[PDB]
Amino acid sequence: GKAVAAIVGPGNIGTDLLIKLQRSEHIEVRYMVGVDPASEGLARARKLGVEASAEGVDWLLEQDELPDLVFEATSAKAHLANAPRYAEAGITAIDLTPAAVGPLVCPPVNLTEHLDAPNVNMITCGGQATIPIVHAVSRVVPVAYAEIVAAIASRSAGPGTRANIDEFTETTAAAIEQVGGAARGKAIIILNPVEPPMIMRDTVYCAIPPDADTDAITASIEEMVAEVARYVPGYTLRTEPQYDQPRDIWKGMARVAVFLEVRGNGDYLPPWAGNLDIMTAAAARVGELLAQAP
Amino acid sequence: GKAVAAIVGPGNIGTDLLIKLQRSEHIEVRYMVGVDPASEGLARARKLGVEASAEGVDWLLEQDELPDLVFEATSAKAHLANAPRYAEAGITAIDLTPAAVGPLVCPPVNLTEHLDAPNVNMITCGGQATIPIVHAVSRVVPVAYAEIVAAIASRSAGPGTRANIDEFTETTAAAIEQVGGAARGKAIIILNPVEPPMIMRDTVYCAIPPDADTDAITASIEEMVAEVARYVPGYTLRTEPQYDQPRDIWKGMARVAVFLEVRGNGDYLPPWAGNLDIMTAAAARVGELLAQAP
Amino acid sequence: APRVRITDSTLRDGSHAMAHQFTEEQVRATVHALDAAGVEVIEVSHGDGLGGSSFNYGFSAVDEIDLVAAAVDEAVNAKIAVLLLPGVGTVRDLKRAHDAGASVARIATHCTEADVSCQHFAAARELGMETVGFLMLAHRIGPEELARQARIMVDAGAQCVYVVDSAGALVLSDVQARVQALVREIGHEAQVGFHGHQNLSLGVANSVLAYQNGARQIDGALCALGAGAGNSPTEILAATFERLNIETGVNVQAALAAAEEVVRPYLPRLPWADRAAIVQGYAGVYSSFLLHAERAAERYGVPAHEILQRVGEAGYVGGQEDMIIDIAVQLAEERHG
Amino acid sequence: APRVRITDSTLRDGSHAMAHQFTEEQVRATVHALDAAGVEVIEVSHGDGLGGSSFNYGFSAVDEIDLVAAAVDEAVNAKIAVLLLPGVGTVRDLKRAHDAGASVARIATHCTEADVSCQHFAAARELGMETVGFLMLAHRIGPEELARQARIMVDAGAQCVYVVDSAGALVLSDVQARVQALVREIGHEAQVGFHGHQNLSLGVANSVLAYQNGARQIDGALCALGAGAGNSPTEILAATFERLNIETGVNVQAALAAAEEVVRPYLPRLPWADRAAIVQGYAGVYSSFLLHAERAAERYGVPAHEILQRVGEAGYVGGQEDMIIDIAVQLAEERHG
Ligand SMILES: NC(=O)c1ccc[n+]([C@@H]2O[C@H](COP(=O)([O-])OP(=O)(O)OC[C@H]3O[C@@H](n4cnc5c(N)ncnc54)[C@H](O)[C@@H]3O)[C@@H](O)[C@H]2O)c1
Ligand SMILES: NC(=O)c1ccc[n+]([C@@H]2O[C@H](COP(=O)([O-])OP(=O)(O)OC[C@H]3O[C@@H](n4cnc5c(N)ncnc54)[C@H](O)[C@@H]3O)[C@@H](O)[C@H]2O)c1
Ligand SMILES: [Cl-]
Ligand SMILES: [Cl-]
Ligand SMILES: [Cl-]
Ligand SMILES: [Cl-]
Ligand SMILES: [Mg+2]
Ligand SMILES: [Mg+2]
Repeated sequence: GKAVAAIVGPGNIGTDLLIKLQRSEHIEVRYMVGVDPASEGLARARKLGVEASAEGVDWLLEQDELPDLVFEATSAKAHLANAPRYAEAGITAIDLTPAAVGPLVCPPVNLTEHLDAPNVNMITCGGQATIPIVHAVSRVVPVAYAEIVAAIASRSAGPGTRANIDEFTETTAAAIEQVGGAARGKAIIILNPVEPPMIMRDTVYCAIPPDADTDAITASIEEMVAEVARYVPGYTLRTEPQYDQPRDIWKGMARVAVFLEVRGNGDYLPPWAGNLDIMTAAAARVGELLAQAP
Repeated sequence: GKAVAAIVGPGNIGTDLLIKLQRSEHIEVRYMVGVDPASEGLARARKLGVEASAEGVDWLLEQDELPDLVFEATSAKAHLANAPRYAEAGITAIDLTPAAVGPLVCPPVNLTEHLDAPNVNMITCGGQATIPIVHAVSRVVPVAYAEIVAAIASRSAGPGTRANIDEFTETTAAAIEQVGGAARGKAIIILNPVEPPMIMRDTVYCAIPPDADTDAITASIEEMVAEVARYVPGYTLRTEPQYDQPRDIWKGMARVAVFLEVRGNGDYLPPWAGNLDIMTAAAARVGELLAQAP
Repeated sequence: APRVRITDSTLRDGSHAMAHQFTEEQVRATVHALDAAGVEVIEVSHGDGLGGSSFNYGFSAVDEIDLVAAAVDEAVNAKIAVLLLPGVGTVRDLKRAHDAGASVARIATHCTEADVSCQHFAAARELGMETVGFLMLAHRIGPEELARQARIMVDAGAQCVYVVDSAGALVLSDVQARVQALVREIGHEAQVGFHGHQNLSLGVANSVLAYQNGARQIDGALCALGAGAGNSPTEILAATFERLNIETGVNVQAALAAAEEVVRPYLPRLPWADRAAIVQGYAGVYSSFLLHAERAAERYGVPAHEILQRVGEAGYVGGQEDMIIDIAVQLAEERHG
Repeated sequence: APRVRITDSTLRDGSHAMAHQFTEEQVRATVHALDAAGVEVIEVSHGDGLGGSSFNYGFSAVDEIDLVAAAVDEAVNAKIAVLLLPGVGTVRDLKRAHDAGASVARIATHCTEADVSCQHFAAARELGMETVGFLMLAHRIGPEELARQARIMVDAGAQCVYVVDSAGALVLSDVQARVQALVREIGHEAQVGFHGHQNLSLGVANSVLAYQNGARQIDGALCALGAGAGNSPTEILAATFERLNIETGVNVQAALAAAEEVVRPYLPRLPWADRAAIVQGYAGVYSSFLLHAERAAERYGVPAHEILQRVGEAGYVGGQEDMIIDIAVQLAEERHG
């Protein structure tokens, strides 16, 4: 019954995803695929009965039984190389890197929009945490500009994240516009090595009309936070959304600032690494629907 | 014919005085008297044919032929000890220290006032340079307060000066009032070791009425400077007297500031040591008149 | 005695103190005065580097690329430098600054995160720019750990790596130890720099000590204009190195005139070690948080120095200005009781 | 690690910056805040010491002896110190300050003139006061010459002798060399101190280096209030020594509050290293000449920094404020042509 899945990239995101997908109703993770025989994710795959290989995508594509789905959590450049190979082999790809070969998917906002695509992009951790908030504002009032700041514990960002910081920026900004509904988007990512490790923070700033109904915006935000929290229970509002009066420098627009904290469930890294969960729970939602196609 | 003089204190002032007194019409310096056999002034006395001794005032008072006059240039405490010994022996004393056992004499102002006294005090270098200016102002307008600043090359201030800095202050201030005619007086002395050595500077500040005729004050100052310069040719005005408008802090009085430089003739120390000359020329003037008494 | 190269950051770090409100005329006047004084490198960007204009850090009054272009047009001998922070600025931003004529790329990471700088160093070297690496908040880790991060930057293409006292929290021997370690690690193939802040009034001394331990690049700003209590003042660095007989190429009188006659007239206020800035130095808080903390203090009715003390306790890094608002909201409730 | 004793001179050196206009209320508030912060010695006199009120230096708004008495009344734990300069203040002035309750006599001479201090040290010891000797403008002579002058003060009765950077002209190793020489000469029987000015922004570092080379007494002022660019700030000395684990007995938070909440509100302007103050540091000009130079600049229509440059060339010492007027008159004529 279950769709046969491969995970390419047995790192922080890939290993968290492996755990979450083994709770899945419709997906069997059959293959874990990396490039370093010492990768902890390959060891976790083996302990869980999943076929594991450090022989890369070459090895995956040689297998007698090809997966129905591939989730890639390597780095943007690696996905750019692998995406056409998946397309040729007829394997539907869910891209957890910011490569953005496929259209941008934020499940709380546009889950069903791109289900027919051969490759879907899940944006970034920052995006998955904040684009639902951008949408919660823009569905109430026009948002001329929206900016997100994602701060992550350094221990939770592996080499694959660190190698694609530029792409993180640009893909998240593009998604703020195309999926979040803001006319212009900006994204910032900060790595903090503090001990004890920081729980992921995300701030969302939206330019809003000076005459906006701020009670309506707050209600919309709260509703959206509850919808996200159904899938990531540690996704919370830190404070009431903060509204600020118009300024000349803001072209006469007012602002709303929304402060989120994202605790994870501790599947692989501890709960402070909610950045993993906000992405992997999103990828799992997309995967569960893709798995049910004929 | 000439009055027989002793100089007690063969230091900077004492040695400059020795030279100047050998040009004198009415005084023969017979004795140079110190306490240190290495004193340069005793060597200069011997070269000039003057009886010299390092055996002190004890030795002087043992001599078969006592002097008519004694000039003392030791230190305030030494003069305080010696003054009654001179008085007992019937020797008229001219005190170049700030001891001020006798009344205060500034020859450009009150030369003849105290000629009958057994002991006259010549104030200080600062006083002799500045009290003529205080008088030049106070003879034109009331001076509620006058302050003088005397800056001297460190090389020209011997141990005797350095030991009586407090007395320098207090005696000069007293003379600013009693001889200069100011209602209140203040005196500051500064030693500067700069190379090349500094020519003595003296600044005089007088509180003056806000409606004073400043042209009249300046004319009086210039006249007095010319009278002093007849005896100390290097005594000069650096600038026009500087007048400043009344201030609240000055109790509504205005100010005149007078900037003097005092070059010496280089008799003992070089001309930068005009502080020696301004005192010794003053003492010589008093001595010449005391010498002519019956 | 080997010469030291001063980079002036009046127009980049100073942008923090100006709330990024620099005009083209101010940039042109300041570049002209710096260049005429002999200053060899003049940094021009938003306070938080290229792409810094944002709600989080404050918007620029004038596009920083236009200011970079005006700086390049104005300079006769000086190189124009730009700062970028990976995670804020992008390679695309760097390319825009290069097109505008910038010739020195200064790439800044938190001191423990040098490996995020690889994309930007590669792009800068391909463009033929001089490269400088900035290890921010350098008091947060020890000398040898910092040298390991310096090596990562050199391997990536940095031609100099700075010890950056972003919080103005380093004290004398602290700088000596870090500069010594970087010199041991990278000195045979790259220069070492120092960038000091004035939060404990040690920027200039720390800069002298940096040079005496092998640093050949030192940052200042005219009138200390910069984040927190300000940067080591360019005009004082010029005077002090001259007294020490260390060649900088900077005319002291001309630098004093630049500070006094060009920069001082446009200062919003004098850079000052008041209680809030000293709390930054003591607690190790990123200097650019200061004006944001003062804004939040007024917005929420709480003291700025109490915001900054809390920020100190939390260990935030450069770029985390948003956390100031969360803390100020909390403090307003706690103080109410 | 041995403790250091900070003497605060907000109310003496700071008197220069206030043009000697301190009120009794300001003194009482400042003494209270210093004393409560743990500051052990608080200096209270006219800028130029007892008897300083004059045309030459400026008149006090309130008799300094009344201010000393108010300081003594206000202090619970702190000693009240007075400064005297032989040639300006007298033994009679010292006796008045002793009667008012001052318990520390700080006797200051130009660095080459210690032997004028004998009368004042004798009188202070007879009164049972603690004695401190100040060797002013200590950059003007070398370490060994300065140590010889220190010996003269110790022989006269000084229990501590300071290296006093009156011009803010000493640079780091300069302080190390001088403190080392005094420690060698007098250390077995007297303490060594350091008093720094901020004209090159090196006061605090110089103070740390002084302590590390054996100085056990260090001066500061709240908000740097003092002559020229100001003194080493008491609140920064407290923070920095605390970071270095050197006991001062001063509560950092309380010192930051004294500076911010008590002193800063009455500042005429912030102590600042502008061009005029930096010219003092560079050229070695006595710091208290600054406001007098600015007054003459306005009076005669010439630049203050040009007056100070000339003063630098002439080599004047502390107390020679009158020379500023002569120079300003000359400059007005030269500039006219
Ligand atoms: N860390 C986060 O919170 C986070 C959140 C969302 C998205 N992401 C994105 O997920 C991706 C991985 O991030 P990460 O932090 O888990 O990195 P990581 O370095 O921990 O994991 C990357 C894994 O991919 C393997 N790998 C690299 N190249 C490969 C190739 N060509 N084929 C197969 N395997 C390969 C690596 O050996 C490693 O196991 C990045 O694109 C990152 O931007 C990260
Ligand atoms: N230096 C000046 O410009 C200046 C000007 C005017 C007045 N004075 C006053 O003149 C006096 C001497 O000053 P100076 O600079 O020439 O000092 P000095 O030290 O050069 O001369 C003092 C001389 O007196 C000798 N002496 C000391 N005690 C003595 C004693 N009991 N009996 C005999 N001789 C003794 C010393 O050995 C020395 O030769 C001081 O009182 C000083 O204040 C000095
Ligand atoms: Cl919020
Ligand atoms: Cl005059
Ligand atoms: Cl140290
Ligand atoms: Cl040095
Ligand atoms: Mg900085
Ligand atoms: Mg001082």
